Amino acid sequence: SLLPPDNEVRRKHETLLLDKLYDMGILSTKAKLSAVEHNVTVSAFARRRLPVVMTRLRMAETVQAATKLIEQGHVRVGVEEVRDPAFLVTRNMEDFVTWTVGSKIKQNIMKYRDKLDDF
Amino acid sequence: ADEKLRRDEEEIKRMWKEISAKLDALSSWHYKSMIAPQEVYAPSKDTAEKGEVVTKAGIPIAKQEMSREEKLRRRRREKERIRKA
Amino acid sequence: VTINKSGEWLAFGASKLGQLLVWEWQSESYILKQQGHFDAMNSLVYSPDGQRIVTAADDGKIKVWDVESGFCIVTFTEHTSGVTACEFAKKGSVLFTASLDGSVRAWDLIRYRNFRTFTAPERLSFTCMAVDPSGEVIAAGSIDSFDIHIWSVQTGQLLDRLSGHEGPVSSLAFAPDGSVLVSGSWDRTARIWSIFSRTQTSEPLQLQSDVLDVAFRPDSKQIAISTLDGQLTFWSVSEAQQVSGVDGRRDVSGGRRITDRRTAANVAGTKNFNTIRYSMDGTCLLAGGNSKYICLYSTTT
Amino acid sequence: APVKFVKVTRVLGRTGSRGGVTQVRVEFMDDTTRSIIRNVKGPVRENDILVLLESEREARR
Amino acid sequence: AAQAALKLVEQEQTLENYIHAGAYRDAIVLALQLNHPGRLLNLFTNVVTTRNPDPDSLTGLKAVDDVLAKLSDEQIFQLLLRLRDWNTNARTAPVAQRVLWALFKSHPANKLSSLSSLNEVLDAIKVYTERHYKRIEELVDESYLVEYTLR
Amino acid sequence: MLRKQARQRRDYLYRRALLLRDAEIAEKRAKLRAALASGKPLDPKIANDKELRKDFDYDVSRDIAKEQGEIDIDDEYSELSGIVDPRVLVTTSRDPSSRLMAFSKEIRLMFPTAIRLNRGNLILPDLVMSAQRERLSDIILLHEHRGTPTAITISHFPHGPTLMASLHNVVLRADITVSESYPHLIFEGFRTPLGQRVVKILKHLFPPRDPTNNAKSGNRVITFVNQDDCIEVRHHVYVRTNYNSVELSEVGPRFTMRPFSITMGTLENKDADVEWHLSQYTRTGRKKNYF
Amino acid sequence: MAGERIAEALELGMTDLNTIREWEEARQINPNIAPPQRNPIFVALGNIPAETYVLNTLQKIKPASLHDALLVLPFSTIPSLLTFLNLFAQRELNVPLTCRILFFVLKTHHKQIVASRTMRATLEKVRANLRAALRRQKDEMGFNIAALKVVSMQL
RNA sequence: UAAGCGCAAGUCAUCAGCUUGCGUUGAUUACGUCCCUGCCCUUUGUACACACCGCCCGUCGCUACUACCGAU
RNA sequence: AGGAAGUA
Repeated sequence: SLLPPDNEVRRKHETLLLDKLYDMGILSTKAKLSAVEHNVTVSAFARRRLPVVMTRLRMAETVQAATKLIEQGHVRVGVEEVRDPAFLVTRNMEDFVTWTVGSKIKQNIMKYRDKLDDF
Repeated sequence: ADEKLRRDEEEIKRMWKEISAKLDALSSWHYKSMIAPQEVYAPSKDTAEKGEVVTKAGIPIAKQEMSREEKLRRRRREKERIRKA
Repeated sequence: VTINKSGEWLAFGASKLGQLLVWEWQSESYILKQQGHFDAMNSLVYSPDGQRIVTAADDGKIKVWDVESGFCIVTFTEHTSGVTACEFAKKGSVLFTASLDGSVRAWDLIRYRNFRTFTAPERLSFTCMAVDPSGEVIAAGSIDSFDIHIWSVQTGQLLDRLSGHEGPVSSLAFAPDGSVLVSGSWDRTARIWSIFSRTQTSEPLQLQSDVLDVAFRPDSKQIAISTLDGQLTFWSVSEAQQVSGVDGRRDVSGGRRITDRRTAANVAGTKNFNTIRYSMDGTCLLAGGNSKYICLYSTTT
Repeated sequence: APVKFVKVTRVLGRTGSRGGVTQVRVEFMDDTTRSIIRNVKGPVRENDILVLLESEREARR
Repeated sequence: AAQAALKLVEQEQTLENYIHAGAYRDAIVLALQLNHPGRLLNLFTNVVTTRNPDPDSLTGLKAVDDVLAKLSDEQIFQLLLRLRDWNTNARTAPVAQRVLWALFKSHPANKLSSLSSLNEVLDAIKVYTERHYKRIEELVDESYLVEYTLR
Repeated sequence: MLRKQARQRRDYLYRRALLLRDAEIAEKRAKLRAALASGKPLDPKIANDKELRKDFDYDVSRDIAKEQGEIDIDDEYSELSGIVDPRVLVTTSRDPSSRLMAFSKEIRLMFPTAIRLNRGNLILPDLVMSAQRERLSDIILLHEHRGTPTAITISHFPHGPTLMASLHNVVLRADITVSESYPHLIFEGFRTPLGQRVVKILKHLFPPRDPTNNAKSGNRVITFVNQDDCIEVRHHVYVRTNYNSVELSEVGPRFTMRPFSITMGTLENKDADVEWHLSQYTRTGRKKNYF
Repeated sequence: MAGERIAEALELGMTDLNTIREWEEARQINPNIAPPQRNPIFVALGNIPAETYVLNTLQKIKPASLHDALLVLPFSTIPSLLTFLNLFAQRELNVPLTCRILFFVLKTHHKQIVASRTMRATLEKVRANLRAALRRQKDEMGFNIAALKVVSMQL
């Protein structure tokens, strides 16, 4: 924003900064550079971490329960069993996060819902 | 001055390569000898300084040889390229 | 630094990267300057001659290793940011590779420079790649999109993008006949793509879990998939029908990394095969995952 | 009219004319050398044994 | 130069009837004079697609070999210009390597390396001739199929 | 997949809500810039808003791009505006008639990249799941009364605005084969922003055009024109017989269409927010064209 | 219809070779008046040989569907094709073409060719003309690449 | 998918002389080819190889120069 | 100014 505001390197690095940081997941709209001026924040990074984003997806009840579950290794992001509690989850990888394969938690979910299958 | 505008633009491009690499690393990459003969020499209009013309066959064929009919057909062929392009 | 008995060759090892080099100190020249990969590899293949293996990594380079003599003969650096896949055609002239840069680069290996770098219209990051054996058709597939992109080599454009899957397609393979593409996706499904005739048709293979890998029998009548249980299964291709299957979950368990507070035989995450191949006869399979054991099965028994 | 069994090697792509009639390349079965091309109605593939009557037919469309 | 224009009209009126005639030597010479060369390529293609090949010759017909030996400096190097222009085409490469072969057999490596843009000329001839040579070598190794098809 | 398109619905509606939150700071910012440039009168609340000056200097250039017309408006269309070729299905009601399948035949025959499915017995979340997985970028539905059709429902994907419209004055193909080139869209009388939304959901329904010689190349025209919020479409084929004359011909279905609904969200979203509906049974609803 | 084109052109060239071998025997008998009475499709192109007629109508077919029209060829008219590849390899009329389509025709028809006898005699003939043609042209081009090497080293 | 079968609803336009959902049972026969009827596009481009083609054609127009036929 | 023609 210190460039003269008709410039093309401004009008392209605005869209790449905003689209990069939005599709990352830290911003929440990609139409305001003032949102980077006071809305990018280490709390926004930290809420883009993995136990908070699965608390928000309601994979657990609290960040302590979800953190304990992802240090015991029940989760995966995509295809790989993630055991890092600081694993930053991006906005489209907030869809491919679920329980791992032979999960006692997942048998408790299907067991609660009265639809499990030992096959 | 344009030296200040372009020095600022190159410093901002350096900043965006460093920062954009660090962002893709935080997301763990979930973001968005020689030469051919036709590149040594290929026969064309810039290669022929002629009263002839290098054809699409690569062969120079001269207008003085060309009769009424063949100059006629090359007019209608290049005008076919104008009606397409 | 070590130094020759003659005094004519100097040898230098830089320990952070690979970086071994031998240096003639009076005829100032690199008799050797070689380097490994400073990041994890992602793919290897062989030339159909069988004399050189090519491998790609997350370092960004795709490099060409000679089986004899133990050196890399080429290192291609024109991708950035990690190279996922790597393949040849029938011919062994052209090295088709794919990367998270968003691009499938089609290298000319006799001239050591690329024909054609394809990419997708919207920006992607391709994680899987399969070229037709008569190498005039490219298929690639990503995690960001979950359609499958097909380019044409003898034209240069994009021939199609193909539908059908409810998840990121995670293994692509053409048949060595070259009549059938096969997609294996995280919609827990596989897919027979019959492109080349007048009916670009599909034929799904409802599986039990997320498809990790797909490999062809070198005669195209049978195909194997790795799926995320840890189980391999074997399918007829002409009349699409499962013929066999292994549950290899216990066979692959290379157990207890550190930062495992779980025991070695309870970690789900070392109990699946990332990659499978058949042998050139068509009798044994290689199978291997995020683990310690490479697992060599058979097909008939 | 003796019956001569016969099989198929090639399927003759760009030739076949007048409808669904597939014209096909035919390798004889008892003497496994003599190969004529025949006209076949219906769905036919490679490695597909065809039964033909009198083999004095050399015609096409 | 109106009389020179009448000389051009007159010698063109000779060369058309000369190609109508069965002789080719003074159409090679009179076409290296008239400098319109697509029919010069038609003359070398005619002379190598003659029915009569004799003797143990360089191009086919007898006079053409030593009219290439009795051709001059700018005429021969200008012919090297149009043989780097005819060597590129793969349809007229076999009718340019043969008269190019007569040229390299006749003149030595000092007449041909005599000066009058020579480097990239014979470089371009070199690379295109190497391309078509690799093609016909692969054709030879496919002709051993016929060698096998006997027994 | 389903988690992807659900989170894309939710994130899209959230960003649209942030547009409605930033409308007043956008108009206030535009008066700040235009009163910097033009002349000295400026409102003292605008001159006194101290966050507006900083967020101004960070956010000038995108409003410059709007006034210049550079950037594209966030929408259910402009993600893939004119690059992708929109595949569009057509289907009917459950047990269609002879006249209804013939009408389906001629309206898939109207759009070029329009496939036609037999209905059969296909549960409608399997229509949106089927077109959701094989990326039919628009489906249109058909409804009859006794074969003579009475409604269409265009509805496109992943979550785009469906339009529900009744159907009047329908003449089919008469006694006697129609070309399929990329057609010529004209739209007459869409003066309002609702007219701009229905004109956008009709003009991204057809295959786009390479912009070089669209003015002359092509012989097929498709004409939408509204009198009294009841749009028209005819289908004509034309040969331009001079440089100043043209000969048209009616080629297909003589068509008029009364839209009664514009619902954001797809064909299954019978709970999602409409943007428009016919206000019959209000008392001054029959005196307005667009709303 | 392209396989019909090379079928009927192959037959017209075959009867053309029949008329010039009858006339060639008769002019080996005497210089008496012996009318060859050639075909009024050959005389419209100008008393051409069957080599350039059948060669040009094999160059009309575009070489994607060359193996299609070539692959519909029946075993009845395979031998006349081998006769004209004997002539094309004799007088050297586009030897990558007669190599290429020769090797398609044998590469399909091995067991009929290796089971026959007469086309192994004419196959011996086209072996001789083919090997002499590729041999000669290969030797010319090798001499030219050597000569271009010596001149380019000479500068 | 075609075809049979009932059930439910009546959602501001349309629809009870019916409309629209919903389940139940569920095949034969093509799934190849452009030969017939057509429709679209090639012979210009769009990046580059190892490979391959080898100058598509007819009828008027627009201009530029050269020289005429008949008035003034 | 018109009429008819050539070449590029």
